[PDB]
Amino acid sequence: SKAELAAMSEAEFRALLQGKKETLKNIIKELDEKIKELLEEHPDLSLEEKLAELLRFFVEVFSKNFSPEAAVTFYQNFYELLRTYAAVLHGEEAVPPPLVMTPELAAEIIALFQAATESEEGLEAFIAFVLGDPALQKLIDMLGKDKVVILSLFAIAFIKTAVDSALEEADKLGAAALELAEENRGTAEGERHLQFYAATQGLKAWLKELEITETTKIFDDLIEERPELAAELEAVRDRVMGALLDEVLAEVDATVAAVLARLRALAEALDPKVRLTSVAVEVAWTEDGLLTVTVDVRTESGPLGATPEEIAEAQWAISRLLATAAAELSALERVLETLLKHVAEADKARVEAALARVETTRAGLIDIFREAAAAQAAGSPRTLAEIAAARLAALLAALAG
Repeated sequence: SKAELAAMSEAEFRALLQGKKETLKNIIKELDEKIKELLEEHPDLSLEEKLAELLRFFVEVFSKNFSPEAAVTFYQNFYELLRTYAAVLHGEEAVPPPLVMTPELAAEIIALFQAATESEEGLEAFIAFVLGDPALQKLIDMLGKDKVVILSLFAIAFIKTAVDSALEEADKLGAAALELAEENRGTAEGERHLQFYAATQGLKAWLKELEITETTKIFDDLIEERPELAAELEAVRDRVMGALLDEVLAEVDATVAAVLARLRALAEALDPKVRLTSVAVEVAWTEDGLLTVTVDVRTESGPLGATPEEIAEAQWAISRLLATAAAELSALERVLETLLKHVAEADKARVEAALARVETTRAGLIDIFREAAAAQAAGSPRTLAEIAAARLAALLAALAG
């Protein structure tokens, strides 16, 4: 709950984030053992029976750890992976088109999944619905029902859906942390919750990186196990790794947009009598991947004409903008540094471009306040809104090239 976060100690919060990571690692370990066991110890079983066992495992894991909406996500992710491979084999025109999830299909899938968490009969109904689904059966047919390939594709969809569910829970934890920081604004409780939000960004970065490295591993094992397919497989991976890159780059573009919109709104809300003496932002990553962001915003003293309340309001708003933006952009930079080692050679320049877009945005946003403080400290009559607007124009020109 939000209240549980508001009472939470730093050590409890630290263990919560680490326990999320341990839970995911252990699921991935169980999944891989299960898939190896089905491929090896159970050679007498058909593809649909193997997939039935793995769907049982899916219901188990996700009912215990996540929410029933994940069933919808899994159906999507599995479909797209099958369709991606079919597209490599047969051409985009002969394969079905990208999935258009209807509200009715999603509600049916969720209802069936719920009933599967309640009784063995419900579980058979869910499995029969997934394995009888006409669209998936078509994609599977197009893949010749290859057990090693389809089960490896199921493992990627399973891992991908688990990260998606963890990303949503981390998003709810962060949004709740920001609500609590805002209700505790201007106090060290508020700064504690801002730091909580930054930690959740460290976690989101860890989670995308997990999806990236596990996807790569599953493909390397496929190629090892099916070397006659090394061509097709390497093409399929490049499309899967390509889609993951696009999601990250789309997120980079949206986060830059959101941060700069947050800057423009902050500049318009500022009382123009408020001035700065200094601004410092420190971003720290542990060797393990924990994220800390420390922001020190100092305002000018004296008979300027600004109420202590307008000052505190300004200094909290600026501190919140720097802490959230630096956390978000640093987390994206970490995900991109990992992506650079995994994309096709042709996409490496794009990832470096995206790195440079994130770096330039982070430094730029920080430098807007640093250079304003230094200007006002030196004696400039200019307001913080005016300096921010001018530097924002310059930063947007630099981002555009």
